[PDB]
Amino acid sequence: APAPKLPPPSHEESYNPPEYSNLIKEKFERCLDLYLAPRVRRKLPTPSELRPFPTRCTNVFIGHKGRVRCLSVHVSGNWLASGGDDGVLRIWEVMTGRCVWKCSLIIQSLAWGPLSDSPVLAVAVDETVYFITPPIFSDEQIEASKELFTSAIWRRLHGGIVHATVSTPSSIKSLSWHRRGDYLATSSPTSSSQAVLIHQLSRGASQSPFSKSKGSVQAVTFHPTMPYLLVATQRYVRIYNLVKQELVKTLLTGVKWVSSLSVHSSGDHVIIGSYDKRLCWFDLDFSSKPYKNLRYHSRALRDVSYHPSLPLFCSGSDDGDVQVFHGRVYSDLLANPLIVPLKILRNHKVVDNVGVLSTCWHPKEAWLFSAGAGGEIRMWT
Amino acid sequence: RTDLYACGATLPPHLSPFVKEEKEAKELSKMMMSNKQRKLYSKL
Amino acid sequence: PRQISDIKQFLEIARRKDATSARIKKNTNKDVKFKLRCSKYLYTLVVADAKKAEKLRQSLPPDLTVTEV
Amino acid sequence: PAYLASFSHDDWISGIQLTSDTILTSSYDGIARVWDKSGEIKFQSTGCGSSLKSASWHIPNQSFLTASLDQKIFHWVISGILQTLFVGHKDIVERVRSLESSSVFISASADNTVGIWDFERSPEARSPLILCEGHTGPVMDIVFSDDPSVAYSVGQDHTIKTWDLITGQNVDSKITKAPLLCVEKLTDLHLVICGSSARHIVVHDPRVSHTLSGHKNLVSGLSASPENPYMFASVSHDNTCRVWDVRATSGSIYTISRAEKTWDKLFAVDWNKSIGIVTGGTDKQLQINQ
Amino acid sequence: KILKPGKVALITRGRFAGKKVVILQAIDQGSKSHPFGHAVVAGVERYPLKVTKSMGAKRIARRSRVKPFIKVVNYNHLMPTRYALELDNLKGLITADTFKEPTQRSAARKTVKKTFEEKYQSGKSAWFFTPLRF
Repeated sequence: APAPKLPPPSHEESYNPPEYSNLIKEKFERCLDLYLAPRVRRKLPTPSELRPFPTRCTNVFIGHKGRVRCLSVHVSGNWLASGGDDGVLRIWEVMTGRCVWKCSLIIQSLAWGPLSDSPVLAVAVDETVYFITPPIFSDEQIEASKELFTSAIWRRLHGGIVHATVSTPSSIKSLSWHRRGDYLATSSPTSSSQAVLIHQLSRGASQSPFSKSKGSVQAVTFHPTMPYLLVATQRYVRIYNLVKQELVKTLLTGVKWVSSLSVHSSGDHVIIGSYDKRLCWFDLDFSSKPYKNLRYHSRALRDVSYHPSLPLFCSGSDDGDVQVFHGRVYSDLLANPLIVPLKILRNHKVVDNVGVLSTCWHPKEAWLFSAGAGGEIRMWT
Repeated sequence: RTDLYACGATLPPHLSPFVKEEKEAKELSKMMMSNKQRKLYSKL
Repeated sequence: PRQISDIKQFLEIARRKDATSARIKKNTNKDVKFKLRCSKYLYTLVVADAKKAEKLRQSLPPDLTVTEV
Repeated sequence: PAYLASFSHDDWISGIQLTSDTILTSSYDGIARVWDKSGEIKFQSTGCGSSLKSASWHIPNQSFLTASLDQKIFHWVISGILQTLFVGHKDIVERVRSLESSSVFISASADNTVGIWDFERSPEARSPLILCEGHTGPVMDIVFSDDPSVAYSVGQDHTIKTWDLITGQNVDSKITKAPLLCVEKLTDLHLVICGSSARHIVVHDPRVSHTLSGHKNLVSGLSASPENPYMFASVSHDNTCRVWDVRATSGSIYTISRAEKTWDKLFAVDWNKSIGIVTGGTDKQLQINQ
Repeated sequence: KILKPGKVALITRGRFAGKKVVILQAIDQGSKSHPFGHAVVAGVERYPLKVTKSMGAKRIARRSRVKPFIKVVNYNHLMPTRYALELDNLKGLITADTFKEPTQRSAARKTVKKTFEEKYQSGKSAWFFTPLRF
């Protein structure tokens, strides 16, 4: 017979502590509990020494009068091109913060070229993509970029040096560049049959590499060690081998809606940002299931980005908080990737219930560029 | 002591003899679900 | 029987207590098959690369019983 | 040093070079104004075509080099007339240091290289005589050391490289835990003060680094005061010129507030004996402290 | 012109079949993403349970809670209805931009939930909040 768990003693209530007609009722309640109430008998990640961490924002770029949809940094690391719903493309000097290129020429996204000698930017406006080479660079760079190219149709102003406009049936949402700079991946969620298009600049042609697509495509990117194309659909993440035109792997995110994806430089790890306030770490050699799930954000998570060199990655959500994680990856089979929280950057505004829309990492050092809905760019150092 | 409890004096409160790095430590909740036992930290 | 396409999955299942034994099968096409006898399924990983083969074999836990062809 | 006066400019004062009389202030608007001791601009450089980066006068009231975002440094001889433009850098020249004794002047660029431009010896539109390379990241700034043949170069790679212009190679590259943005060489103390991105000024001995914190943001420029060799002023991104002391490593000796402020960020700092400490930045106003 | 912003209708196709919705805004012309006469609607996914003179305020409030939904629906899948439901809180909050922006979709869903709370508590559109038995 387990004990009836004797009631707690007096709680220091008395004639005058600085902290009875009902007595029969409590006693009756105690007697009731004696036969009616059931009786039941009852590591260290050490972030200090591994501090590739940054800290609070130091440089604030202002001049956007609307939400900044997407921003990117050139390979040289000194040019930061940003764009938003205003249609104004602004190129910023990272060290000084000047807005040297004020020419505007909605901007869904814009991406730099991988080739340093060919600074060409693919900028998406509605269903049209412009290949812009600003005259801020030396002249020989413009000629060097021209010979790169000089379904979707190709067509050949305050310094509007436009090269090849690409018109697509649907409004492109995501842009990605191949490592060699010859392939451009453009994705639109609205369409289906032709949701994603691959553009070969050297051949000057566009095609749909997919005969039949399942699920709406949210984003796309290129593998960093191989030509594989990572297609982030609404619920799945599918790996496609393009040279043999087939499907390699399918990642079961366990997510109602996938927002964005980022790829480790080693190519064996994928991080999935979700509208379900979840960051999904996938180890391609571990499982099609997520290796880790993280649900720290209070609102829908918008963007996830891995630093190309340093073992840090970040997640930007609509709550205005940017979550910075340290992810260490070893080539060993025993060594599972080490994911640890490092910082939670705050003090970012939310407009129309929209927060951190896009986050980008400096190619060299631990500098994070965050775009808000108020038109502000934060450079967390 | 009588002076404390003389007739009409003050009464001390009657006591019942029955009555008897931090940021990272608090925020380390990796994917654990049921293993998350912050219920104890929220009550105790 | 189950086929595993992920090496770290093979290690994780090997780490699991239900693992009983392991077989290494060397085929004539220089492709190795790492087979793991569990309570319910024979988990097989087809490794076509030689260098990944023996690093996996030394990656296997020492307590597990690994057996030649 | 009490503040003397402030002179307005069209844009942010990217580069400041203070001499006994001449005071060159190159701004982001593409104009470099040679302000006098009182503040009268003797002449303004025109036709640059790009945002000026840094100014460095080889001699007072004489030829003064001014780098621009177009990877070209124009040498205006003093009104200032552009005698020749030294170009050839892959990226924009981040900063340029002038040498009076030697025609070769070092110039750190964003292309991770330091080019030694020459007044006449340059390969003329004039390729640098010695385009030294080796820095992993962009070369943020270059300052000549005590010896005219050597110059310290700080960059984003967190490695301060003592490049010898005679040899064209970095003799020693001191690595630090934070990326350095500005380098100033104090010959009297035989030290090189580096404005690391961690808001700390590291005084490294060329022959080892003493760190001094206190700046609210990243340090943008450094210059040792001629009056006191132990004292060195440092204009940071917090629009403040923190003048620290080598002996007093526990913070800056005196933090001078900029005369004009706007989230302003001071960018250029110079320390002339006659003109005092000249500071400038995003406030578009060159202030002087005597 | 029987389908206007503020008209009650019924959904006959999809997961939310047999549910009563209010036309938030009509795109009778069509759209590139939806090449048909679609209209965005807000409906009641889980109808509130019936209440009685008895039961405490806790139970009455627990049974009075309403779960909404927002959905773009084809005209051919909507069944128009004579009753009309209008409130200024639900005018113009929804658009295509809201559907693309998932946080705005959730925010609009919560706003529709709250608006249905005051409406149900105030006792308006009792028919709209009564489930249809088919």
